Amino acid sequence: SDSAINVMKWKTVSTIFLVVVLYLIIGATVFKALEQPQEISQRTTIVIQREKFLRAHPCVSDQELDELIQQIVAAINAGSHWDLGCSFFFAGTVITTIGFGNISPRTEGGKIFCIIYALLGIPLFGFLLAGVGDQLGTIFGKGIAKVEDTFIKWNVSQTKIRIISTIIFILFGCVLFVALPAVIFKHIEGWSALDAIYFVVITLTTIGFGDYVAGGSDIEYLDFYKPVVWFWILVGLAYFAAVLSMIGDWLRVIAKKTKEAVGEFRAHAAEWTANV
Amino acid sequence: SDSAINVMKWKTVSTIFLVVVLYLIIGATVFKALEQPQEISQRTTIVIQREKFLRAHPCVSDQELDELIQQIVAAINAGIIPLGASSNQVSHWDLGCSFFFAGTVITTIGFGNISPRTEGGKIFCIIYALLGIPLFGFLLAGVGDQLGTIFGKGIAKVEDTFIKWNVSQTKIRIISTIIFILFGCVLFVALPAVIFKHIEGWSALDAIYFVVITLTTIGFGDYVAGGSDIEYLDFYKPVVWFWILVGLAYFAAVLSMIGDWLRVIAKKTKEAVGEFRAHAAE
Ligand SMILES: CS(=O)(=O)Nc1ccc(C(=O)NCc2ccc(Cl)cc2Cl)cc1
Ligand SMILES: CS(=O)(=O)Nc1ccc(C(=O)NCc2ccc(Cl)cc2Cl)cc1
Ligand SMILES: CCCCCCCCCCCCCCCC
Ligand SMILES: CCCCCCCCCCCCCCCC
Ligand SMILES: CCCCCCCCCCCCCCCC
Ligand SMILES: CCCCCCCCCCCCCCCC
Ligand SMILES: CCCCCCCCCCCCCCCC
Ligand SMILES: CCCCCCCCCCCCCCCC
Ligand SMILES: CCCCCCCCCCCCCCCC
Ligand SMILES: CCCCCCCCCC
Ligand SMILES: [K+]
Ligand SMILES: [K+]
Ligand SMILES: [K+]
Ligand SMILES: [K+]
Ligand SMILES: [K+]
Ligand SMILES: [K+]
Repeated sequence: SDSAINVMKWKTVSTIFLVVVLYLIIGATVFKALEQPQEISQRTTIVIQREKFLRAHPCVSDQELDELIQQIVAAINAGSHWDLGCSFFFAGTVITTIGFGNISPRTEGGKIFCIIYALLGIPLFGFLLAGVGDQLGTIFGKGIAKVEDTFIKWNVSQTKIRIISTIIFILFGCVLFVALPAVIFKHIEGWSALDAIYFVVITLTTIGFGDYVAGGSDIEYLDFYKPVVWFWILVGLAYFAAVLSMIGDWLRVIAKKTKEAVGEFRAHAAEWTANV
Repeated sequence: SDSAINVMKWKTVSTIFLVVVLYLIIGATVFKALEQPQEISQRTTIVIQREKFLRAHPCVSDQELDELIQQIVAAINAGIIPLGASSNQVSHWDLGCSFFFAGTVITTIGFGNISPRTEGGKIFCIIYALLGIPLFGFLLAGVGDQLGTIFGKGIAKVEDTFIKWNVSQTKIRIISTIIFILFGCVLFVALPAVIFKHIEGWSALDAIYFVVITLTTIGFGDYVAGGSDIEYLDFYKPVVWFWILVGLAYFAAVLSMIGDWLRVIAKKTKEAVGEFRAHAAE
């Protein structure tokens, strides 16, 4: 019966698909409820500023303002952005799949080489990230070999301590790879604390919106700043990969628990109705 | 012997790190050599267009002109169309726009053309990403499994008609990988690129570039399917959703294959360096 396992697979995939669609719907409702008011409050103010500059300076016509805005929009397509270090940063955003998009190619050959460069570099950087994660995991394994010997002899017994080990992992990881770089970014980039943490998360998840980019403004930066951010990205991508995998394992455990809890509720309602 | 394998591991990691740094250097040089000239030729023309209107109206405070451009750029980051002949505008956080945004979040594509401005929006975005990326990983693994089983049903038909006389076991896997790459580039790259070229108005190279940047989850945001205010068949965007799901699975498989090819090439080059050393001109 080869088809039966395919049917089980399709049912599991359909359930996960429905869960993902429902997750997207809930997220859409929440994001709309959070962003619609500010969107309206800024769209009214920009229309106010338009007539504000029409009335504060009668020297500008109504017709020449639209041509000015047209040229400004023509200029936003271009934005040095392709100097020595800018293209290095761009190749980094490409092979890491972060893709901030603040710098993107406009030449046809630029796009062709970007396609080839991504297709070849994403796996290579994957190898590098796997190696870095292995090294970091062996370091943290020496650390847990030190921690699970001083507390493994007295009060708490096992099976429950694997959770404590994961807790120590998450805590020190949020300290080293999130909190400290967030403070450094808050002080150097001029971002807020929430903005810094938001940038850290959007970058280390490889989402990379591009609204916040470390080194992106035209601020003077110390010679060690951007390379240290490179190193932080290297190690933090490994850390966040580990964290996302752990969250996935937790979701797996929760899914099994919820399947058997649905079984429990059904098995109770059944023999409860049968008591006539 | 944990220390011996750890030392071998660190040596391999350092070699891969040097290779990656060299790859980045070469990429940087190529990208600047390709994009700097047009950048300069456009900055000179933008300064020309600047000075044409800078002096044509001396009655403007001229400093507030640059500050106005500053304000316009600060407001364009959210999505504005400040025109007088079209004062009515379309929303970027409506029912389906935020749906598309959540999609870009959990897939880590992150086009960023529309991004949250509220503080609570950013906090919920962090939580939403941290919870959704693994869930979507499960979904993508399931879709890849389904696609692989369909490909297995196809190869069960194909790998029996070509079983002639001299047939080897390992050499037909090459034909399987070839047919895989061909049919995948047809279904997940070529056909959606044609559809995007005709519907979005993009060029062929722009359409293929968008497909590649999106299915690799890079997501610059310069090209977004469904992003303009045209009309769309209403049957367009859900088909793009399905294409993104299956093409993300396909591209994960293809990138893994490219990694395996890189492994083989690295082994061949390591042993070729060994051979070159052992020969070293007679
Ligand atoms: C206006 S600009 O954007 O053209 N200027 C630059 C901006 C940033 C950087 C840079 O190296 N930042 C650290 C870094 C390293 C690797 C990765 Cl993947 C991401 C990041 Cl943020 C360089 C130039
Ligand atoms: C100016 S706007 O950006 O606000 N307008 C829109 C732009 C695009 C879409 C859309 O659904 N495209 C298909 C799609 C689906 C899921 C994912 Cl993850 C990516 C993509 Cl491209 C909707 C609205
Ligand atoms: C106007 C058409 C442009 C076509 C693409 C031009 C750039 C081609 C990329 C050059 C690749 C060089 C590979 C070097 C390998 C070491
Ligand atoms: C055949 C059943 C497959 C299981 C798929 C659904 C299981 C339920 C998953 C529940 C996840 C709840 C946590 C989501 C984030 C709070
Ligand atoms: C951030 C929003 C999280 C809400 C996502 C859904 C939570 C509840 C899902 C319950 C799914 C029940 C399936 C049970 C399968 C046996
Ligand atoms: C179902 C309540 C009204 C919804 C009206 C249209 C919602 C979807 C708009 C299309 C946005 C692209 C999403 C792809 C199809 C779900
Ligand atoms: C005239 C329309 C077709 C011309 C443009 C087709 C795209 C150019 C080739 C696509 C990139 C080549 C993939 C190479 C992968 C190693
Ligand atoms: C100690 C292990 C050394 C092996 C590291 C990789 C060696 C080969 C790297 C060059 C091949 C990958 C890029 C090929 C570009 C065409
Ligand atoms: C498109 C970018 C091409 C980059 C090709 C990198 C070539 C450098 C390979 C380095 C070979 C090192 C061999 C070491 C053997 C122990
Ligand atoms: C989604 C269809 C799969 C059937 C098995 C799961 C029962 C329904 C769960 C929602
Ligand atoms: K990835
Ligand atoms: K991305
Ligand atoms: K982006
Ligand atoms: K990504
Ligand atoms: K991105
Ligand atoms: K963008």
